[PDB]
Amino acid sequence: TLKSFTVEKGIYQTSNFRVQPTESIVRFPNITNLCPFHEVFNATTFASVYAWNRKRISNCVADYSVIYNFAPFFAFKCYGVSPTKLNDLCFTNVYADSFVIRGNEVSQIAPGQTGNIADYNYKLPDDFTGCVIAWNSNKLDSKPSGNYNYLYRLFRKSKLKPFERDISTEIYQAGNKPCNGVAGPNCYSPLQSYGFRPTYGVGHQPYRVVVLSFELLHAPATVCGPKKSTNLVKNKCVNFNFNGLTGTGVLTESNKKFLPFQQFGRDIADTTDAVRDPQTLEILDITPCSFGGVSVITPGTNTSNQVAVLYQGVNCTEVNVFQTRAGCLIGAEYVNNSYECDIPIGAGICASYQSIIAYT
Amino acid sequence: QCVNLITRTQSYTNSFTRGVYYPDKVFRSSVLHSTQDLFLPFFSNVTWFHAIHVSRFDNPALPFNDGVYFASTEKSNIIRGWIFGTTLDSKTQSLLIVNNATNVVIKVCEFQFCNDPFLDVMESEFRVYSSANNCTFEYVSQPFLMDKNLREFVFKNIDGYFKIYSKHTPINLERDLPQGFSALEPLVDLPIGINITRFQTLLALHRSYLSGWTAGAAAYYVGYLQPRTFLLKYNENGTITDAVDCALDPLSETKC
Ligand SMILES: *[C@@H]1O[C@H](CO)[C@@H](O[C@@H]2O[C@H](CO)[C@@H](O)[C@H](O)[C@H]2NC(C)=O)[C@H](O)[C@H]1NC(C)=O
Ligand SMILES: *[C@@H]1O[C@H](CO)[C@@H](O)[C@H](O)[C@H]1NC(C)=O
Ligand SMILES: *[C@@H]1O[C@H](CO)[C@@H](O)[C@H](O)[C@H]1NC(C)=O
Ligand SMILES: *[C@@H]1O[C@H](CO)[C@@H](O)[C@H](O)[C@H]1NC(C)=O
Ligand SMILES: *[C@@H]1O[C@H](CO)[C@@H](O)[C@H](O)[C@H]1NC(C)=O
Ligand SMILES: *[C@@H]1O[C@H](CO)[C@@H](O)[C@H](O)[C@H]1NC(C)=O
Ligand SMILES: *[C@@H]1O[C@H](CO)[C@@H](O)[C@H](O)[C@H]1NC(C)=O
Repeated sequence: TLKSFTVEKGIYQTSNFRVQPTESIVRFPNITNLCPFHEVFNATTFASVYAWNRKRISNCVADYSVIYNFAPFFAFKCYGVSPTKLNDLCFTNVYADSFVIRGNEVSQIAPGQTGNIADYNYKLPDDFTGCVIAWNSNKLDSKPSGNYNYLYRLFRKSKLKPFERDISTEIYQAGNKPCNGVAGPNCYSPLQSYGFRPTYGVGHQPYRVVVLSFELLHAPATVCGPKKSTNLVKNKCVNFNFNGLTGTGVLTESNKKFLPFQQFGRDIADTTDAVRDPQTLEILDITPCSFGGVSVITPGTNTSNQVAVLYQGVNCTEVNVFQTRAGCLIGAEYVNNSYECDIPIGAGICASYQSIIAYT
Repeated sequence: QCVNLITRTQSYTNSFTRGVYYPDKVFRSSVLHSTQDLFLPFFSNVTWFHAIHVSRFDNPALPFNDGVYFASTEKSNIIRGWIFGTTLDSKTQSLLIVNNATNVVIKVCEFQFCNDPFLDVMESEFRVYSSANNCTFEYVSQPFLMDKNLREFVFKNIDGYFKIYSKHTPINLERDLPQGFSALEPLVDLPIGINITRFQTLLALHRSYLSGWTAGAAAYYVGYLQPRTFLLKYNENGTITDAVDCALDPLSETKC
C-alpha cells in the first residue's frame, strides 16, 4: 500500500475485511397453476389432421418435464430453441396443436417440407419457433375393422398458408365441367379416411403429434418455467434471490408487521432492510454481512517486524485478542498501565512497542 | 337485447384529499417519501353522476384518460362492476369486471357491448353484451364490493398492466367525499396488455314482475388522475397517514 520496503512507525489503513457468502438461497413463490399439458398430451380422443385441434396457452407455469416423461417419443425435434433451455425461457403465448397422422408423414411436420399433409392439412412457417412431438398410438387408435374417424385432406385448390385450417368439405373440382356439389367423374371429395389397422407397417401406423409453438409479443410474457423453491437458511451470510431481487445478506427474524400487499422493505436512505418470504408469509430482517477497515499497526521495520491488525467497527466474535470501541485489535496485549500515546488506535486506546501492547 | 333504460345527470364537487394510493409494494416505516406518479390532485374538480332508471340513450361512455378515481356511497348490490376498452365493440378487446356476492369475475374478451349495459337479476349478462368472442383472459377471486360505507377504487393502465387499488372507508352524515386521508391499498394487478381509452359503470336492475325493471338510482364520483409529485408520510407501521401535493400551493411546495 505504501509502495516502500521500509514502513515508518504508525497505524496504516490497508484493506477492507469482508465476510464471504457461504450459501446461495433462492426463494420463489410456490409452484401452482401449471399449464394443462396433461389434457393435451393425454386425451381420450384426438382430432383429424384437417381439423387439427389448437389450444391457446397463457397465464400459467409451463412444466415441460411432464411432457418429457409422458411416453417414448419417435421425434422431439425442436426448431429455433434447444430442448433444455425451455424451462429457463419465458414466452408470451404457447400454442398446442394436436392431430393424428401416419408415421411416414411425421417428417412433413417441419419447416420447409412438402407433402399432402404440409401442403393441404397442417403447415409450419419457415421461421417457426417451437417443438414437434410424436408418439405411437396403435392401442388407442387402431381397430381390426378399421378406424375410419381420422381424416386427411388429399385435394385442395391451393396450398395452405402456415397455421391455417380449412374445414370445408366442398367437392374438389379437377376438371373444367362444374361438379354441381354431387360426386361425379373427375370430381373427388377432398377428405379421405385414414383406415388404421393394428397389423400395418411402422410407416403407416397411427402417430399422435403435438406441435408446440412459442410466440413472444410486446405484451408481458406470462408463460414461464417452474420456479425453484430451494430452501431457506437463516443467521448466516448467504446470497439471497427473493422474487428477482438479489443481494448478499444475513436474514434475521423481523419484528416488523408488514401489510399484506407489501413484499419488500426499505431504509430511510433507500436501502433494503426487510423482506417477506414468498414460500412462507414471514418477515425477515435483511442485514448485510460484516465489513471492517483492516488497519495494520506496526513499529518501524528496522526496530521490529511484528504487526497487529485492527478490524474497525467489527466485534471480536465476528472475525492476544482485545475488544475496543474502535474495533477488534488482534496481536496486541492489553496492559492496565497508562503511558503517553505512541501509535493511536482511537477511542482512548493507543499502542506501543516494548511485543506490541495496547493501553489507555 | 340492448335496451336504453338509464338517464344520467352530473354535478361538480371537490376532491379534497381523496385518491391517494400506495405507489409501490415497498414497506416504508416512519419516513417521508416523495414519488412522481399518476395521482388525483388535491381539491380537484370531481364529477358526481346520478343514474336514474324510472319504470332514449342518455348514458354516454366516459373517457378513461390517464386513469380513473371512482367512489360510491351506494350499497354493494346496486353497482356491480365496470367496463373498460376503446371502441366497446366486437372489433377490439375489452375488459369486463362483474361482482356478485360470492365472488368477482374479471374477464377480457371481444365483447359487443350494448349502449346502456346493465346486469339484471339468477343473473343474466345478455343485457351487458350481445356477444363475446375470442376471449383471452379470465380471473376469478374474492369480491371487492362487500357490506354509510364509501368505496373507493383507482384504475390505472400502465405498461400493459391494469392496476386496481381499493379502500372501504366508513362515512357519517358528512359529504360523500370526506375529509382526511384514506390510503388505497393495491388490490389486483392484471397483465391485460390492452389499450383502454373509455370506461362505463355497470348497474344492477331488478325485474318488476308486475315498467319491466324496478326503478333505481345510483350515485358515483369520477375523478381523473394527472402526473403529479406527492410527498407521502409513512408511520411506524407502514400506513400512509398523510400526504402533500407539491404543485397545489406554495406551502405544500415548500414542504415537498
Ligand atoms: C356468482 O358468480 C359466480 C362466478 O361467475 C357463479 O359461480 C359459478 O356458477 C356456475 C353456474 O352456472 C357454475 O357452473 C360455476 O362452477 C361457478 N363458478 C364458481 C367459481 O363458483 C355464481 O353462480 C354466481 N352467483 C349468482 C347468484 O349469480
Ligand atoms: C394418461 O393416460 C393413461 C391411459 O390409460 C391413464 O391411465 C392416465 O391416468 C393418464 N394420466 C393423466 C395424468 O391424465
Ligand atoms: C406455499 O407453501 C407453504 C408450504 O408448503 C404454505 O405454508 C403456504 O401456505 C403456501 N402458499 C403461499 C401463498 O405461500
Ligand atoms: C368544475 O367544472 C365545471 C364544468 O366543467 C365548472 O362549471 C365548475 O366551476 C368547476 N368547479 C370548480 C370548483 O371550479
Ligand atoms: C376473432 O373472431 C373471429 C370470428 O370468431 C375470427 O375470424 C378471428 O380470426 C378471431 N381473431 C382472433 C385473434 O382470435
Ligand atoms: C388507443 O385507442 C385510441 C382510440 O381508438 C387510439 O386513438 C390510439 O391510437 C390507441 N393507442 C394505440 C397505442 O394503439
Ligand atoms: C402500530 O402497531 C402497534 C403494535 O401493534 C400498535 O400498538 C399501534 O397502535 C399501531 N399504530 C400506530 C399509529 O402506532
